[PDB]
Formats: sequence, structure tokens, C-alpha cells
Amino acid sequence: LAAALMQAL
Repeated sequence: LAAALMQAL
């Protein structure tokens, strides 16, 4: 999940 959200950066 972390990667799924951190793609924003």
C-alpha cells in the first residue's frame, strides 16, 4: 500500500 500511495511523489 505504501508504494501505491507514494507514487504521488
